[PDB]
Amino acid sequence: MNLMLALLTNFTLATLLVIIAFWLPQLNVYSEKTSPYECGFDPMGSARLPFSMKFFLVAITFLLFDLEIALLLPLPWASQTANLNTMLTMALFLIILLAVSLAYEWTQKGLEWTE
Amino acid sequence: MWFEVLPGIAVMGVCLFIPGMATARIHRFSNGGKEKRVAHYPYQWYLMERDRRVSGVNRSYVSKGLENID
Amino acid sequence: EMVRKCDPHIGLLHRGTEKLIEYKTYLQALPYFDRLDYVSMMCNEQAYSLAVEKLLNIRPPPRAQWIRVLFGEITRLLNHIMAVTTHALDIGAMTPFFWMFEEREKMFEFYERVSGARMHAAYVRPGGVHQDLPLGLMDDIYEFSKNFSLRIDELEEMLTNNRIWRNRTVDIGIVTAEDALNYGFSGVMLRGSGIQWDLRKTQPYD
Amino acid sequence: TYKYVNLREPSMDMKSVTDRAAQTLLWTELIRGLGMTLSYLFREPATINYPFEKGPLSPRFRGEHALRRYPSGEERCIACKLCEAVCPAQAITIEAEPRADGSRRTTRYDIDMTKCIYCGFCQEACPVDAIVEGPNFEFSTETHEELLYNKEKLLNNGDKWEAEIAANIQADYLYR
Amino acid sequence: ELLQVLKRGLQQVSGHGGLRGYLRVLFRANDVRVGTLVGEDKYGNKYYEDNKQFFGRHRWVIYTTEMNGKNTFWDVDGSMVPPEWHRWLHCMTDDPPTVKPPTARKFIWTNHKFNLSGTPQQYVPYSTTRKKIQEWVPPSTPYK
Amino acid sequence: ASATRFIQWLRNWASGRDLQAKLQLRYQEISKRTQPPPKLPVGPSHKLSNNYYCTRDGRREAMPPSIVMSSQKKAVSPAPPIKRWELSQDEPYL
Amino acid sequence: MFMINILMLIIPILLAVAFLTLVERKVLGYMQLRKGPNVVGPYGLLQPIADAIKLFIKEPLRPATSSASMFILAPIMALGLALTMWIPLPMPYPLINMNLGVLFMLAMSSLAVYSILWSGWASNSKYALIGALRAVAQTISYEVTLAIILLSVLLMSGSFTLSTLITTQEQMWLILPAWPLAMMWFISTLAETNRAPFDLTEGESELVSGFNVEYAAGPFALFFMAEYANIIMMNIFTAILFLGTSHNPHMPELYTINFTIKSLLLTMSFLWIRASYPRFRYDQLMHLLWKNFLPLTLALCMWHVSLPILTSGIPPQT
Amino acid sequence: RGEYVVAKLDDLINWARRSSLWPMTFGLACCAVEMMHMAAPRYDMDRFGVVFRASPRQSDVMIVAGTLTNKMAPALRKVYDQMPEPRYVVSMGSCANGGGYYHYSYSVVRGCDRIVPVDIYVPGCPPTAEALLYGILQLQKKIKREKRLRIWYRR
Amino acid sequence: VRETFPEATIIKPAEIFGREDRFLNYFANIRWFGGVPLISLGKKTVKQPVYIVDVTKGIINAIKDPDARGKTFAFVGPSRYLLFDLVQYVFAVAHRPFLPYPLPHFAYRWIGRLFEISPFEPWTTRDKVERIHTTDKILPHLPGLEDLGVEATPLELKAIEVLRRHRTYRWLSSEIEDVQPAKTIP
Ligand SMILES: CCCCCCCCCCCCCCCCCC(=O)OC[C@H](COP(=O)(O)OCCN)OC(=O)CCCCCCCCCCCCCCCCC
Ligand SMILES: CCCCCCCCCCCCO[C@@H]1O[C@H](CO)[C@@H](O[C@H]2O[C@H](CO)[C@@H](O)[C@H](O)[C@H]2O)[C@H](O)[C@H]1O
Ligand code: SF4
Ligand code: SF4
Ligand code: SF4
Repeated sequence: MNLMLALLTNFTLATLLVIIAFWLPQLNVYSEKTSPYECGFDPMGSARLPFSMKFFLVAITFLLFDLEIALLLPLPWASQTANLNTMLTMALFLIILLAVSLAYEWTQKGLEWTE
Repeated sequence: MWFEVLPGIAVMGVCLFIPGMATARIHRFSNGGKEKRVAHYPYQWYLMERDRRVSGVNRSYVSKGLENID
Repeated sequence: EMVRKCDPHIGLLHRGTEKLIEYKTYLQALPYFDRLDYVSMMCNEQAYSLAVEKLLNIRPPPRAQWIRVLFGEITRLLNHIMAVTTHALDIGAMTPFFWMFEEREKMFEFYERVSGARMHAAYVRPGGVHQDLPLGLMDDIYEFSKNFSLRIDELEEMLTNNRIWRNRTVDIGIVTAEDALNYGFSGVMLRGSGIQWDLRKTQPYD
Repeated sequence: TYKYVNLREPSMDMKSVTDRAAQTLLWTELIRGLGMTLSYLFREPATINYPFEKGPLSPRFRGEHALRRYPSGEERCIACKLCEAVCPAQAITIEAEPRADGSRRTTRYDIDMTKCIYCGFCQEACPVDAIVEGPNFEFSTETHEELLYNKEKLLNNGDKWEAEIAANIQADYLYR
Repeated sequence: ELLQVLKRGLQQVSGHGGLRGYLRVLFRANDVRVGTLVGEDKYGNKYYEDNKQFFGRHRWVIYTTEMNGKNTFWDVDGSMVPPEWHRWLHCMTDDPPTVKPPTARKFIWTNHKFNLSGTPQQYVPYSTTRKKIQEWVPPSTPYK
Repeated sequence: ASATRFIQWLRNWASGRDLQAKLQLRYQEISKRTQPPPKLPVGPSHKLSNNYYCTRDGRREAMPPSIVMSSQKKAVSPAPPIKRWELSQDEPYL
Repeated sequence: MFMINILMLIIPILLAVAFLTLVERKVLGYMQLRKGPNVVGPYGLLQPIADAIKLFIKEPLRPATSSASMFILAPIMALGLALTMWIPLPMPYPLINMNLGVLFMLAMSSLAVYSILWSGWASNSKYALIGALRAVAQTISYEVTLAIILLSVLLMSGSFTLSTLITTQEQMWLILPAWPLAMMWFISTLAETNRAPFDLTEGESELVSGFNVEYAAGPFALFFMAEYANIIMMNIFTAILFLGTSHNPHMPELYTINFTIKSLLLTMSFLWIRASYPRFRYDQLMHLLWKNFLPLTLALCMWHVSLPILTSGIPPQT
Repeated sequence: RGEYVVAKLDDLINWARRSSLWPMTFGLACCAVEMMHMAAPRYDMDRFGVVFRASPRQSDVMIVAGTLTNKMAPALRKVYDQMPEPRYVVSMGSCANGGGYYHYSYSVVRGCDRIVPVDIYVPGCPPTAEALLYGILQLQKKIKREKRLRIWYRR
Repeated sequence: VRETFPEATIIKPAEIFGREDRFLNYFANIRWFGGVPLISLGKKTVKQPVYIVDVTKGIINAIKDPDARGKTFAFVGPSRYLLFDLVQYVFAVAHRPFLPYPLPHFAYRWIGRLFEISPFEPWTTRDKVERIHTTDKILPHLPGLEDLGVEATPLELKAIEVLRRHRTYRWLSSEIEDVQPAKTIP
């Protein structure tokens, strides 16, 4: 209950500050004020248009590498096993293979952003 | 002069001191003058729940000694 | 974030300077040149003064010429501080801007003491300069100069060998010597690519 | 003569290659840059305490305009219109006629301080030191109209600032 | 040397007439340096110097709390400095008006005035010339 | 100028320089703000004789352009080729 | 008695954050040969209050093209999650004692990214969109390295409990056996908190204001407050990790004094670093982490798995 | 007493607004250089609480520092309109004040008060950095005189 | 005013619509409460709203015209609408869902007093509720805008000018031709 109370308090206070911010100041709304910002001139096209991703390949790799940390996080507990010969081999095997994939993606130019 | 920056650092320091001091003192106050019990593992919780029953006042931090044996 | 086309739209500071000058005498047109490259005010004045002197077939006296070179190089310091520190500021290095504009502040004092204006002096005119140096001004310029090279070193300690600065600047905006010439570049935009050209050396004035 | 700013061949001996390896891994040149901003932290700053302290100026300073008098209190301005002719910005407007006595004096003398470029050509052109740019630079206003000075405002400026103005002319007139 | 530093700091409280005067300047001028009094003008402003401070901070004014019927304890501005001290304060000269007084003229303002913009006594522009064309005035009697 | 010894050593060590000898804030080394009056020289045309303006009139010596060809042998260049620059003995390599 | 404890946590955090803004302005000021705030209150002590009041009586703006719900949600989430990062911190006792307190912070830090992503997207503006996508790139750059660095350090601590890091460092700071990890960690927290030279999502000189260009008044303040609260929190996290303070159970306030000093000094270095360097280009940030930190972090993770086993110094599970 | 309370509350909000003035990072020509000098160490505008911020959404003051052309006029109005309120404008220098030395130009707006309302006019070409700092302090005292809540009370 | 200043020109406008009006903006801002309450569904009310610029030009032309002295003018728009159609048109131009529902005068007069508690500018008052539902008079004896050389501008040509900012992003760009004009009354 302590944790849920702490979470409820944190976000409640944040919500309260937003409510004050929106209801305490004097408002003066008109079209030109609320138009989108782009350094003084009207935007050319919508901001919902596609925005090219030049690191698309790294982003996909991040998925595969982010799952490795889930597989490596239990290692402090795995070090308590009596069967230390097996864990050390398998712990090192996993990391080496993670290093191998990085070396493969690096050498094949997967880390370089497209043009 | 650079030492005119210290008053802001001192005020920031006192603010950052309060959470650590408040939590320590509140824990003593709420647990009868002792550190709040840490129960990371089920065994420690089991002993706590036993102390809650053994206390006689439903408070795990009220501890009974040899005066409770006959 | 890859740039495919840069289309600079300028003229947002077009003030028809060249049409206004046609309604001014030659003296009245001089202050317009302070306000062109408004970081190199006296250098702009000198370019105009040389041109009018050439059409008049007169020659400024040697002391005026020496004052012009002196304040031309002082002006180059004002410009290069602004050019380098605002460039560094844009790249995220904000601190050198502050250290060096206190030097720029000291150089506006030289401007103000000879002309009474910190920036748009209108001091260099066809025929020489407007007024002579006030007594004790060259002593102060010497005091300023004796310490400036140390300020440049402090700038260099922040940028020159900074791997972050080098990453942001090395191999960026490469221009070949052939392209720089045909594109009408001049000054450091030529000498950066190895072209050995400087009008102070090749076509000297004053 | 010319010099090369960046045309170096780095040493390839083991010591030099290790010195660069330590620099890359230990960030030695980045730490050197921290030392320089640390050294500024402990310097006395250059800030002055405005408006209690003021930035230094010289007698030549070109500030707010004023119309001056002779010691007798007569206006120096004789409506010659040389300042109006030379004004690069056409900021001066003058009308004149014979005063009730025979004197040649202005009836209008305006300076549009929002046209003026504070160039000082008017005080250079004046043959009698009537129009000057004074030492005052703290006259910002809340309205535009307050910067369109007529002859009354400029004569008041001269009466207000003459004590300082005369001393500044005294310091500089031998350079003119 | 640290103790010497702290003694200079404590000497500033005494140099400002006790902790009240010390707090007065600290809150009015945001500075507590003690300088040599150079003089005072008729409006109450006080002028100080300290030639061991770097150029720019070696002179300063502590503005009067009241000038020309206006409460200036918190509200001060540079336009309150009269012309005679204006020259000294901006380092256009080395001599204060106490040592080198200005030349006295009958027409010079005896009472300096600060910036009056935004007040009932602000400047309002107008044309200083008279009407240029006189219009005919019809006769005041009928005759037609 | 008022920094204590320890702070002077600390900031000198941090920057690698001797900062005290080249302080960026100005003190008493700068000129007085009141100076003796000047007495400026006069130019060469300040003469009472042998000074007729027609003999020192730059504007009236300017002539209209010389017409080389109007639409009414060895090859040449606009000028001799530029002499090659030399490396500085001061410091050829920065 | 727990709600009082919660308030004795949130309220000091917000006040510490407010006066961190003053300290940053002063420290940058003096490192730039100027003074910084010294008029609003004595030594500029009231400057933070004036900024806070000013911002909350400023008109807030909802852009005409913005997605209203996510536009309002995003600043709330930023500040709410910023305060949630403090509840497991042992100073020396945590508000919430967690078995996996280290992992809880990784989860909450990852969730805080979406406050950048959704504020920038919800604005429906091009500079806000560019800033948001820089947040995607910057998260892809550092998190994989950041979690593996924690894993290497915890192989000496023995658990994900934050209070166990105190026990681990009773004889010595962990910065000695793991200074190579401490360096890469310290740089990672700069990128984690979007701090210079990795201040790329806001990237002022390139994107005007980046992800929060359309935010004004109170909503803007929340992002500012969240950003500075994470500066302090992640330097406290660094102090616990690598500069462990000895804990005397009968005088816990001595711990909080020494612990606070270390965290302040670490927080000053963030200001010191901001005053000293230019900004990375955001593709160069990715290559810094993936081509330099990651190869070395992977190697050191192997080393810190083996080293306790080969030296017979495996920490206790409890 | 309501009169006493609203009087004090004006002091509070007025003090906050004048003590935390954030000018838009906005400059047009020569006069922007003197504005940069006001941020520089000698004057250090930041010591007054005056902080430049690029976004109009996070700005309180527009300092029009330089010549306004006809081509730039819509852009200046756009970024002024996008400032949340309360907002103030400082006109800096002859060009912005009334056109200055390009007053008769075909491409120049004869004063930025044709486009935006102006609170303070700072004279000079350019005004010295100290003259601008005087103008900013004059704006602070103007804000200090605001009577928003007193006027609301008596409505 | 007529006795005190017999040469006064008195001008009697209908509701004035424009960017800063409390008329079209008033109806559009009811969306914050969900449905739109109208007395008797707004079927027993007729409005003849007039454009702000038309009123302004009428005032300016009255200053210069010497015939305007001692006269009384009625400034009305070119078309008359039922209140239901007018409010429906407002929501069509703003692309907001329109959910009208009857609310009796006593109940809706009770909502007005509720909002009157505001110490600031009330969102609505009982007086406003009555005025909105008052049918706009027809006064043929009085001169109108045409007697001052002004062509009354139709509502349909300027509503989008006022109501575009009340649209969501999805509908901001909709053009003036998307919404059918409301039914008028000959
Ligand atoms: C006996 C067996 C023992 C086994 C273990 C032995 C191993 C010991 C030696 C291992 C190496 C230790 C250092 C490892 C840290 C990572 C070093 C590194 O990667 O830095 C290089 C990186 C790349 O930059 P660059 O030079 O441009 O590229 C190189 C070629 N591509 O460049 C950078 O990262 C620069 C980062 C720029 C941003 C820096 C901003 C802050 C600078 C100040 C930080 C000070 C550090 C303080 C740390 C606080 C600690 C809590
Ligand atoms: C088990 C943990 C420790 C194992 C380390 C695992 C990571 C290994 C990293 C990959 C090593 C080989 O893969 C990589 O190939 C390229 C060739 O395109 C090499 O070289 C290339 O990249 C480097 C850096 O980008 C460039 O300076 C160089 O111009 C280019 O030739 C890299 O220097 C090498 O790192
Ligand atoms: S200073 Fe120059 S622009 Fe101003 S009035 Fe005099 S001559 Fe004209
Ligand atoms: S001020 Fe001087 S130059 Fe101008 S009209 Fe008068 S006398 Fe002539
Ligand atoms: S007022 Fe003067 S300095 Fe300023 S922009 Fe115009 S010409 Fe340049």
